[PDB]
Amino acid sequence: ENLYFQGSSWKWVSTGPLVFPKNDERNIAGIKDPTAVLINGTYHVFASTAKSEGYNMVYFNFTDFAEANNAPFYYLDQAPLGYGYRAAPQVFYFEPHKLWYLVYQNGNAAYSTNPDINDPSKWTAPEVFYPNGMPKIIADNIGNGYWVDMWVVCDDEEDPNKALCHLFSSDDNGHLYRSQTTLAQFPRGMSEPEIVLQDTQNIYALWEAACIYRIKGAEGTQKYLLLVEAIGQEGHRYFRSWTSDRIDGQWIPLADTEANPWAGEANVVFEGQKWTKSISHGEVIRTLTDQTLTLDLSEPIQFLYQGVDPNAQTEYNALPWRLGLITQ
Ligand SMILES: O[C@@H]1[C@@H](O)[C@H](O[C@@H]2CO[C@@H](O[C@@H]3CO[C@@H](O)[C@H](O)[C@H]3O)[C@H](O)[C@H]2O)OC[C@H]1O
Repeated sequence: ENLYFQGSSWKWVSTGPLVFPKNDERNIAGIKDPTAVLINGTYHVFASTAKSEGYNMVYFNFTDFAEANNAPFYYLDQAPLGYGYRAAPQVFYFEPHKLWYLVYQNGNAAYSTNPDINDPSKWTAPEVFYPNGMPKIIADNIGNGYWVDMWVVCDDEEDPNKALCHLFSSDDNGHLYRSQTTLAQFPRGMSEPEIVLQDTQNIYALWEAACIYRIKGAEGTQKYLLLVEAIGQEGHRYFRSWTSDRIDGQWIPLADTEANPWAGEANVVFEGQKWTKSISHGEVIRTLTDQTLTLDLSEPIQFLYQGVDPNAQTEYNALPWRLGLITQ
C-alpha cells in the first residue's frame, strides 16, 4: 500500500487560511515557511515571521487545525536562538544525539538544538554548517540572488561512517546545491557544495524551498522525492517534483509543470474558503520525525504551506502570507 504516491496525478484539498500573524506589538505581516511534526496527537510547528523590518521565527503547537490560529506563539528570539535575522526552519530529531535540530538560515546555513521540542525556551544560539562563511561555489554563482532554504536529509545506512547526511540549499539564481558529511561527524564536516540541478535559462523554474524526502518502503527509482518551488508565468507559486534512487543521485522529473505540478493551483481543490493561487514554501507534516525525513505513503500526505491573497499589493517582505493545509 504505497497508495498515496500519486505518480503524475497528485490531487489535493486545501483548507482555508489556518494561521495568521498575531495582533501584537511586533506587527508581523506574514507567517511563512513552516516545518511541522505530529507527535502523539500534538502538531508542533516552526515558522518564519516576516515584515519589512526583518525575519525571525516562531514555535507553536495545537491539536486541532481549526484551533491553530488560537495557539500562542513562542517568539524564538526569547530563546538563546535570539534576535537577528533567522528564517525558514526545518525540524527533525537527530536520534544519535537525542536532540531535536532546527535547520534554518541566518546569512549562512545554520542550526540550533534542543533535547525537548516542548520547551522552546531552550533552543540554542545558532551555529553554522560552513564555518568559514559562504562557500566559494555559491558566491561564484549566486549573482543577485539570496542563499536560502536549507534542508538536511540523512540516508538510513546502519554504519555511521558510511551513512551520509546531506545539506541542500538554493540561491534564487536557478541553482540547487548539496553538501554532505557522515552521520558520525554531523553537524560538523559538511563538504564544499556541488550544484546538483540548475535551470539557467529560467531561474524561476528551480527557485527555492527544496524538500527531499525518503518514501518508506520504496527501494528503487522512486525511493526519494525532491520538491522545488517554481514561479509560474503569472507569478503563482507551485511545486515541481522529481525522483531518484538516492539522495545524491540523478533526479528525473515526476510532476514538474505548472499544468501538472506536484502541488499548485492546477491540482488543489478548495472545498471551502478559496484564498490563494499560490502554493508556496511548505512541508509535509511528519510522524516519522527522525533525520531520515521518511514519509509513510500508506497514509495521506498533509502539507502545511504558505498562501497569500493574489490581489495583495505590497513589497515582498510585507506580503500577507498565511499558513494553510493541503491533504490527499
Ligand atoms: O530579505 C530577503 C528576502 O526578501 C528574500 O526573500 C526572497 C525575495 O525574492 C523572492 O523572489 C522574488 C519573487 O517575486 C518575483 O517578482 C521576483 O523577481 C523574485 O525575485 C524570493 O521568493 C524570496 O525568497 O530572501 C533573503 C532575505 O535577505
